[PDB]
Amino acid sequence: MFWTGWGPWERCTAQCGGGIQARRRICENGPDCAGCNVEYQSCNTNPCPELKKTTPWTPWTPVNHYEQRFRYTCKARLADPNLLEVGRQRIEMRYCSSDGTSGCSTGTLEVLF
Amino acid sequence: MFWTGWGPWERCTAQCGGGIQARRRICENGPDCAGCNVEYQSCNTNPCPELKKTTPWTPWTPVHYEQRFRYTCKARLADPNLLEVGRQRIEMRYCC
Ligand SMILES: *[C@H]1O[C@H](CO)[C@@H](O)[C@H](O)[C@@H]1O
Ligand SMILES: *[C@H]1O[C@H](CO)[C@@H](O)[C@H](O)[C@@H]1O
Ligand SMILES: *[C@H]1O[C@H](CO)[C@@H](O)[C@H](O)[C@@H]1O
Ligand SMILES: *[C@H]1O[C@H](CO)[C@@H](O)[C@H](O)[C@@H]1O
Repeated sequence: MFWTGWGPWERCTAQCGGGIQARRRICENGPDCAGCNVEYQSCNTNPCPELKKTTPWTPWTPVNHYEQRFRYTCKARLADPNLLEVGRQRIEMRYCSSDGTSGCSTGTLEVLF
Repeated sequence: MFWTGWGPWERCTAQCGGGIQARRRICENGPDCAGCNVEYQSCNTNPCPELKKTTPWTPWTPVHYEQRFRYTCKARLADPNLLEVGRQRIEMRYCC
């Protein structure tokens, strides 16, 4: 009995960050050729890339006459961009009172009599 | 020439999302035992959790009321250190 030659190296178990490959062979005319019908090796050992997605822009808002909006980037070290996602926009407001500044840009006034 | 019993499965290559582990055994009294000295199986196929980090708040801006905004960044990862929020970007133009 005798081993056949190796076939191709087949699919790596990972896209990045290290996985394994296998190749196979057949023991002809017997169940028990010396050694193993399958051989393994390392593949795609490169570290996974930093993938990025930007948030949507916030709405335009006045500066004082200029307007501005904001965004951020979300970054992750991932094999697959579908595994990275931007969540919902969250809005916080605060009441500035009828004078338009107390609790916002100004604190409570103190008057010494 | 005879194999020893299989050794225990080695540490999984991943904590989540599917990794691999190996078990081994030794052919005593010669090299040419029939069969294999290593086997692999899958391990930790539990999906990676969705890790979430909030962005900083934008500055307060007027709407009586002021408002600010944030988002969340989400990734399927084993390790929160691999998720990061980038720098705040401001776009500006004349107006309103
Ligand atoms: C197949 O495996 C090796 C050859 O690559 C030897 O142990 C022997 O030839 C066996 O049939
Ligand atoms: C398969 O492995 C190598 C070729 O890649 C050689 O030792 C031989 O061809 C074997 O069957
Ligand atoms: C070890 O592998 C198998 C038993 O697990 C047989 O091919 C033989 O006993 C060998 O020594
Ligand atoms: C390891 O594999 C199985 C048990 O897991 C048996 O064939 C034998 O115990 C071998 O050493």
